[PDB]
Amino acid sequence: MTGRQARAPLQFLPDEARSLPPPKLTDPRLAYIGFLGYCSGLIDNAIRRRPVLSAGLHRQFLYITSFVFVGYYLLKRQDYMYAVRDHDMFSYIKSHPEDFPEKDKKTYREVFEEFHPVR
Amino acid sequence: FGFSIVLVLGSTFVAYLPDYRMQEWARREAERLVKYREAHGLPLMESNCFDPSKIQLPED
Amino acid sequence: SWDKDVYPEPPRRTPAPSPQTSLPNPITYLTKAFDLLVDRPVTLVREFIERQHAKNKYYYYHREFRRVPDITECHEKDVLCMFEAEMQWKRDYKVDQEIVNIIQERLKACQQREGESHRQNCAKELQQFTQVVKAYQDRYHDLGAHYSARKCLAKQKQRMLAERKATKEAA
Amino acid sequence: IRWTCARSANVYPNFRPNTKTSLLGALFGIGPLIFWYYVFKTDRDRKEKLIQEGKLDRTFNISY
Amino acid sequence: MNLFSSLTLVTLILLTMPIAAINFNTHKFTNYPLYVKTTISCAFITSMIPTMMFIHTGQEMIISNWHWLTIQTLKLSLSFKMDFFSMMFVPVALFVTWSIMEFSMWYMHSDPNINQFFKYLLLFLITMLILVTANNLFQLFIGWEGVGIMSFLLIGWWYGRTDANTAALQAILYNRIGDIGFILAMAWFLINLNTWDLQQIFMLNPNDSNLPLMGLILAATGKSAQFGLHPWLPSAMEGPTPVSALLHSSTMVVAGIFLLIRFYPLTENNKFGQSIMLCLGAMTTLFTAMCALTQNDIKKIIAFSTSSQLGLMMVTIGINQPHLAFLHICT
Amino acid sequence: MLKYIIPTMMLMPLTWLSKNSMIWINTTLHSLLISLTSLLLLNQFGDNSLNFSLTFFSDSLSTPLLILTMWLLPLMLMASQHHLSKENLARKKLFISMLILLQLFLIMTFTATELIFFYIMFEATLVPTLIIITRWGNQTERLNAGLYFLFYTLAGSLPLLVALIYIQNTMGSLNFLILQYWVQPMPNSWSNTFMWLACMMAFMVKMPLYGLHLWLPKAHVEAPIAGSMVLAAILLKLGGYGMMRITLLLNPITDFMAYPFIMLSLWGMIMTSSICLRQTDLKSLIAYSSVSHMALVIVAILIQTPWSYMGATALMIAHGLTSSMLFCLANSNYERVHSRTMILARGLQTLLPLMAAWWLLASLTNLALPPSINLIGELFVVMSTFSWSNITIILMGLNMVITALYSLYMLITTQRGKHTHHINNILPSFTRENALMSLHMLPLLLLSLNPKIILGPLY
Amino acid sequence: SHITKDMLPGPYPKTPEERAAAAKKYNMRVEDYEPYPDDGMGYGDYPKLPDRSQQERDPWYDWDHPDLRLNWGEPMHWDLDMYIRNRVDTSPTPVNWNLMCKHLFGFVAFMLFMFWVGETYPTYQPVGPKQYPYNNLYLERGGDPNKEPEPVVHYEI
Amino acid sequence: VVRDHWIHVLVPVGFVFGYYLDRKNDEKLAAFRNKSLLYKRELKPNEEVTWK
Repeated sequence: MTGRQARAPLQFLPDEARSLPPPKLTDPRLAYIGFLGYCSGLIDNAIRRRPVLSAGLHRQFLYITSFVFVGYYLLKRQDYMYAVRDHDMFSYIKSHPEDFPEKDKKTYREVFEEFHPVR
Repeated sequence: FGFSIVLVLGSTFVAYLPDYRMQEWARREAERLVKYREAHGLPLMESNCFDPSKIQLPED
Repeated sequence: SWDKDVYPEPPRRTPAPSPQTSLPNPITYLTKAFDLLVDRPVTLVREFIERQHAKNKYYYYHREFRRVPDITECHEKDVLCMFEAEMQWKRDYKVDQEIVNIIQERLKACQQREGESHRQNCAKELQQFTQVVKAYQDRYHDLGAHYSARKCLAKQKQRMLAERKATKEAA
Repeated sequence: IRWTCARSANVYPNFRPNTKTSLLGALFGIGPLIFWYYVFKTDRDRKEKLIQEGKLDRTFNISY
Repeated sequence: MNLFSSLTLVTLILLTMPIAAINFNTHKFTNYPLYVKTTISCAFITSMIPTMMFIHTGQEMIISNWHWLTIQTLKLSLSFKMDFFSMMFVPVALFVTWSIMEFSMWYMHSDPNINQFFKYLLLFLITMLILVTANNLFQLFIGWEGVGIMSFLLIGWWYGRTDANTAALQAILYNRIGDIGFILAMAWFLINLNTWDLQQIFMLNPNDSNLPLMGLILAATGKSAQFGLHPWLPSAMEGPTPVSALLHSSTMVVAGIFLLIRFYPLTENNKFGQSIMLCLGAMTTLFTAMCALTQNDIKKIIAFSTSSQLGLMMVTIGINQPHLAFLHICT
Repeated sequence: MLKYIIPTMMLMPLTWLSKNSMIWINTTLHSLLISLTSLLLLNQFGDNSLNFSLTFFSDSLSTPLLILTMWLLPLMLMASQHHLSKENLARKKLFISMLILLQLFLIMTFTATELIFFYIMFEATLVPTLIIITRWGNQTERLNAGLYFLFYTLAGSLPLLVALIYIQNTMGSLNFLILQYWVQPMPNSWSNTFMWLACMMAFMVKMPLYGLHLWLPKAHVEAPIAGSMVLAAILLKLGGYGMMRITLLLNPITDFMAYPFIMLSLWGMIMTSSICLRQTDLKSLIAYSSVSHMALVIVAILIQTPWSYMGATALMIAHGLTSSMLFCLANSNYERVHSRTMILARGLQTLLPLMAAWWLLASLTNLALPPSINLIGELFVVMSTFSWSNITIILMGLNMVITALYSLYMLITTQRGKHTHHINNILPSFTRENALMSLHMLPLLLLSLNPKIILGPLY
Repeated sequence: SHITKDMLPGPYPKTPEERAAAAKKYNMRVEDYEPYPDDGMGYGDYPKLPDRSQQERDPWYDWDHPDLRLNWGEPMHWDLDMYIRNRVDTSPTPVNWNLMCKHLFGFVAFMLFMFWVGETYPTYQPVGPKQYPYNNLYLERGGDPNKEPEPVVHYEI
Repeated sequence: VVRDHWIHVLVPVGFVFGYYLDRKNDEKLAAFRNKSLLYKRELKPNEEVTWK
């Protein structure tokens, strides 16, 4: 997609984003990001030859805080982008009627099918 | 945990569980339906499971 | 027991033997010894179990259904109409297999009862058996393994179309 | 151990494509396959055209 | 009467308790031959009773129970019958095998592995009984390959002596040629008669029956040690002696023509079938008759003798005469 | 089935923070708990599947295979000590957690709605087995074995993805139910043949078909025992599972372009059953045995009969059990004699008087002794193929004869008759090995009593 | 630990040092080692042997392996998977080979020729057909119990 | 004893949590509660439910 809010160039979220709900508490994707943050802390304890799962707990909580925060803002922008994609799609649906005809859904009483019986 | 609590418990679980793939239900329903189609004199298991009137052949 | 309309038999017949010997009849001695040694303790066991379950009961009910209309009255796509239609058709396929099982049970019963007197008093069952299995061969046979319901409708249209065209151009 | 290693993975070297090796491999690899494939062409043509006509023993032929 | 069925079922069910007994024993038995002796003795005295009722009345019956895989238009329970052949064959095999138990008590007195020998021999007895009672053809196939496997183990008892396990390998190879013939018969029975059950196959007369009869003759010349597939019989004589007696006198070699005796309504027609029957039987009979000169082993003489006897029974089925062949099995 | 997924994620870090001499009991006990938990699922009733929000459902195409995998995991695990016992505790934890991850992606693979997710979990099945067999393969060409494994499975499985994206953007989403309900036949054009050839060819390579089965035997002779059993049973039966899933679409052209594949699999079945008669290297006999049985499976899948599909899933489950067992006995023999060669290890009738009974019982299940479920599978496939062409039963029975011949030859060659009187280091067989024997075969016989479960969705 | 050179790639050229190294590595007679030759069928530089090896070598020599008929140092013939006792027993036949096969095929073809001579000339006692009661025994053949009888009653003799 | 060894209790808690998320999924996908054509009785008699 090309903007379609190619007016404000790096408006990270307009007031258009303040009408859809934000990502809620204990959504599974932010919990996945938090587990990835704990894994980042585990491997940061692993590389520096300090004991893994020990003596770096402030760094553990730092990494978890940072990744949960960044993933929260990414989820917000993500949901705004899919919402504006959906709304522009439906605006183009409602705009032009005649290019999108209602296909006359014939029931199976008259819809013929080639069969080719398999043995 | 391989022989005492799993093996014979699984053997008694598969010895009887509910009617897997609706089997005894199918037995008793077929018994009652064949009793029906004996009682009304019509031939049991008429062909054309779909309605022969409710059809539209593509004609020449 | 069961319904003797749907699982019928011929009437029972027993002839009376008549010795003509004075041994007398060791198998009668042995069947009386069997009756007094076996038939009474078995009867007491089943009678005790009869009373022990005649205290209190359970029940179960044979499951019945409504009727969804047909596959032919669903549209081109209809993901939720065809679901009901095709699962109803598949349950009909299950009960129809069990109908053929019951008729083959009847045919085996007439074979084993009549001994070598086959072609007297078993031709009714072979006639109705070839009837019902000609119906099954015509309807459910050449539809492959990935049957859902739709290939049955296509085979139905194909069969009545071929028969209509044949009787028209030979009429 | 000598015989096993000489029979298992010291066969692929040495090897060279001769007329003998190539012809014998092409005669033992695809020959019998194309042979039984021709006979299944023949038997499937017979079965298709036969029950296309209707002169088979399928008064009852249930277990498809 | 349910008495008849009940006593036939207890003559089947008595042949289980020694096997599960030694498998659940943990306290060593030494009178295990005495135990097998008394259980086979009472099995014989309870199997003489229903045949007495049989000739007293007639009264033929089939039993069936506990169905499984009722998948398509067919089904199969553990189902076995008692008509004339399965009446007046079973006490013969039991009487023969009880005497073979006695002779194996004395002959195998020295080997301290007598318990596993009796386990193999009694399990072989069970499987041959399951063959000679069944009407569901899948259970006949079960008895077929089970007595093949028991013949394999019971020839290859003496480990070492590579001639003997080579003999056992030949025996199982000719049993698999019997298997390919028999599964061709089962395939044609399914696809043109909806099932593999003797009652319905008797109930119809499918007159075009050249393919299944050729398969049955292949299975019978595989099992019955006949022309082309005879040489496993003296090689099979090179096992031990009660091994040879049970495996080739009353069981496991007479089962090959037993099936052709079982399919007598199907072979009431098809004179081409009886021509193939008697020609092959005559070939075996003359071949082993010429072959049994200057054979200085005793057991190989008796092998060629019993192959000639099975040639006589194949000629006996070459005439439409099953019951004389059954009487000859007994004698 | 997320109640099966999340205990597997809650089983893995426990092994990480398990102390010394306590990894084993924890992993074994909790995998057996997972086995009872797996046994709870078996509920599939009648007309439909049993669905669960979008990702999950269960059929009898998937339920006995899933139960097979989760039953196989403790058996896998308890085969996998005493040949890495002197290695590090950290490397031992790494190996066990790798197997747990492989089980997790296998459950993901069998409980899949979309074929896209099936492709992701297909090569997720691919990746850990590489590292396992190449690291611990214990011979000089475990390198070559892992490399052939990865390149054949990728290079076959890859255009399947493009065909699946094409089916995605020509028919909407890719639920198995929508593809039951929105499918329509695609006639004999050329691009239909290419799309069918890509999908079926990816799965052919996974089977393996006879044209590309050099994939297998190096990866079986050059693997540890856990990866051996996983590779053989779960990967080949996973390939057949995936073919059974995809073949519901594209019916009308398989009659036109299935004739080379059926022919190739039949003649390759005969040639493979002949080649596993006369080789050395005792391990590899069961490898080409598995090749022969999966060729029979392929013929059964593509001739498209309900009898054929019931026999196909029966043959899959029976051969998975038998081949996993017989691999474990081969590992026991290699623990004994340190050889892998066939003619060296001999005797084992005087010595080891009941290990021989498990060899015998395994070879009789392989032989298709008639209560073995191998025979139920082979019998239904024979019935269907004689309905298919009425003359190809000769190849079937010749396969039958040769199959019994090589299996019983593998029995009596090494394990009937005479010790070489220079081996003199075998101990009597451990209770662990016999425990793996009675964990293999007791469910086989107790499934052989009432086998109405394991037959397919066309029950 | 084992030397990688103690396996065997590459054939017999060139003739001094290949044959020297082959007779060293194989523990054989030097000039009686003969390669296959380099036929391109694999086969390496593995020795040729007199092909029978098992029903010969009578077991009273008392070598090491009691059943393999091998004494632990030999070239270990390329068909050791198949030429063993219990698989293929190549004892010397008491008579010939061509005489055996020609007599066997002659006897079997003679029996089939006389089977055909018997099939073209049947035998039978002087016996007519049976005299079934209900017109060659209707009602217990194929059926039609009240529809189509063919009336042919027997007339006495 | 539970604080001493908690090792053998973790995956039952995992299975209980998975089952609880299954029941939460059940009450999330609770559409067509009485709107099917083949499973449609009156809501009777207890309290406003037919499955959970």
